[PDB]
Formats: sequence, structure tokens, C-alpha cells
Amino acid sequence: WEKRMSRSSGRVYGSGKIEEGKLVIWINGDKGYNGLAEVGKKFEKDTGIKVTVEHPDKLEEKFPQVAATGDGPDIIFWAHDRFGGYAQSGLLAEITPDKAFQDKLYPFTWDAVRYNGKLIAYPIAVEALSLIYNKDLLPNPPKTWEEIPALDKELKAKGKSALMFNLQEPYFTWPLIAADGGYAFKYENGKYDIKDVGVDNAGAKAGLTFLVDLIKNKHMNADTDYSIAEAAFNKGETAMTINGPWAWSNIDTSKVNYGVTVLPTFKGQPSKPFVGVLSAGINAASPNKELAKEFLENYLLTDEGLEAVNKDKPLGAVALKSYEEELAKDPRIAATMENAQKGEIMPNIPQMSAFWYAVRTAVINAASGRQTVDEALKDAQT
Ligand SMILES: OC[C@H]1O[C@H](O[C@H]2[C@H](O)[C@@H](O)[C@@H](O)O[C@@H]2CO)[C@H](O)[C@@H](O)[C@@H]1O
Repeated sequence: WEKRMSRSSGRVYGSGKIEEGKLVIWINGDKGYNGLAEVGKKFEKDTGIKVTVEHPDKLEEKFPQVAATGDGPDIIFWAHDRFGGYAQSGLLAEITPDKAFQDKLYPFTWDAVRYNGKLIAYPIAVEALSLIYNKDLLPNPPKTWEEIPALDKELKAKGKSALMFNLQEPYFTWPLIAADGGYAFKYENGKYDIKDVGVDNAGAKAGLTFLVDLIKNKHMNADTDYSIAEAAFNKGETAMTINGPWAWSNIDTSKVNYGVTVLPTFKGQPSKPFVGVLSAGINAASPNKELAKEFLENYLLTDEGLEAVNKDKPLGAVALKSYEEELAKDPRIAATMENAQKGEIMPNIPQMSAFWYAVRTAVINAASGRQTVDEALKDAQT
């Protein structure tokens, strides 16, 4: 009864699900996938190996599902935080760059893709949220979160608003939650403590309460998502937004005269955005691991490869030492680094998936009023 009702009963996955002799790459739709496809086409021109870049919706949830059956892309791009879960499930190949190649990338970026002593992805770029502001509406961005309500009252009189950003993904609210003490998992003595979650302490509660108060006082709307905030800022309807380097391209196209700067402080403390390392993992069921290695090491992670992607959508602070130096001049990147400094590198442990889902629910429910801050964060905690 037990076996025969389960899909696992005498189950052997089919062969040839992932096509040998080509590369399929998944990357998020807010990244420079058209630029990545340019690198892929160069690879095809040189080597005859076709590269297909796709940007599926919710790829970070689709990948573990399809890869578990030996299907999916040869290469998956995502922030490093999801990869430990993939690795634990046996979905990622350990990557084997030689010492010469490892020397080309910053050591801390290799650390972000290390799991149980193994490298499980290639690091590409360091991402951190910054405060983005309309210099025409706001020549001087606020130093503190606390002064934003007063700013909104000013701009509401002019038919504008102070601030809009994605409230549907907890990634964007985390800088405020972590500012005065909130944390995900406590890193102590070489390991994250999965029983030590800091989403319901005094600091986290204070931060989320300030967010909820902004909404209660009609300075923000609870259902604002990525597209709503991006559209509003790039139309010049709101003075500020919170976003990463990938967003700069659309603002460059917009008519907005904008700047990128340090996130405001909360209770005198710097906002602490979670830092992500955009990373490329190789599917453990791929028959093309040698092709993937060649593409990633000798085509993408070069000055020419990163330039192609960066020209589509800015990567931020790239992990490649040689190319990072060329872009260090950019004040937007400098601001990105400053915020990344003040923040924390995301854990990559398998528990991150559940953590993000819990905090997503908590932030959405607190913001919309489905739950109080105390109720919401209590649930998020273990
Ligand atoms: O909001 C939870 C979400 O946060 C992070 O995702 C970021 C990603 O790192 C960025 O590159 C960009 O695409 O925005 C995303 C948020 O919408 C985590 O990496 C992710 O695992 C988590 O679910």
C-alpha cells in the first residue's frame, strides 16, 4: 500500500532529459539575460556548442523540483543563499577551478559558495540594495528612516510620494528589520545555529513596526510590488526607491535624474541589507559539466563576458578582480559596496528556503494588517 501509492515505487528517471552537446542556462528575469545570451552566442560561434538562456518565473523553486528528476538547465544562476539547499539535495556538482582561476576572484566571494567544505557554484557578482533617489524631487536623500514621513507629507502636496519599493519580497524590507538587531541565523564558531533565529527580537520588531506605521499613515501602500515601485520611480512619481544594481539600466532609460546612495539609518543604526553573491551552479544531472566549466571560466568570468552582461543589466560589484577595478570608478557601485559593508552576507544553509518563506508571510501579513507585528514575527521564529 505504502510503496505502490508513492511515485518512488520502482521509479527510475528517464535518460537523456538534459541534451548532451549544448547548454541550457536559467537566470532571473531582472538580470541581464540578453547580455548573457550574447556571451552564449560567442561561445557557440567559437565552439559550435549552442547555448540557450531562459528566465523562467520562480526558477528558484522550479529548479529543485525538476532537477530532482534529472531535468532542468545545465547551469542555474541565483544569489548564493539558495545553493546550500540544492547541494544538500544532491542537485549541484562540486566545481573544480584550479588555483590560477580561484586567484582571479575575491576570496570572500568563494566563501559565499562554499558548503560543507566544497565549492558548489561560481561566484559572479556581489549584490546589495541601495537607496535610489530622484535628484530633481529630492536633491538630498534622507539620512534617517525617521524623517521619511515628513518628506512624504511635503511631496504629497505636490502630488508625489517619498518612497516606494517592493513590499512583497522580504529581501527589500530586511535592511530595516536587521538595522537595530534583527537577524536570520546566528553565525557562531564556524556554523549557523538553525535553532537561533533572530526575526522576533526587539530590533526586528522595531523595524517592521516602523514599516507598518508608514503604511498605516498612508506613506506607503501594502500591495506595492516590484513592478509598481519600479514604474512609479521611473515615471518620476515617487522620490525614492530601494533596489539593486540590476535596476539601474531601466532608470538610465527613464527621464529620471537619479543618484544611488547609502540606505537611511534606523534608530541611529545603519540599515543592514542582506548581501547576495550572484552565483552559477552546475546541475548534477548535466551530461555537459565540462562544457559548463569551459563556458563559465573562459567566457563568462572574463572582462569581455562580464562586460556583455553588465551592459544589459549592471551586475554590481563583480567577483572578478580585473573587471571590478575597471568599474570601481562608478559612484553607484561605491554606494553598493558601502551598503554591502554595513550588511551581512546571506547564509547558504538548506534552511534558508523555509526562512525566507516564513519572513515573506510575516512581512506581507504585518504590512497588510492580516496580523500584528508581534503575531507575525512570532510565527516566523522557529
Ligand atoms: O525576498 C526573498 C528573496 O531574497 C533574495 O532574492 C533576491 C535576489 O537575491 C536578488 O538578486 C533579486 O533578484 O531580488 C530577489 C528578491 O526578489 C534571495 O536571494 C532569495 O532566495 C529570497 O527568496
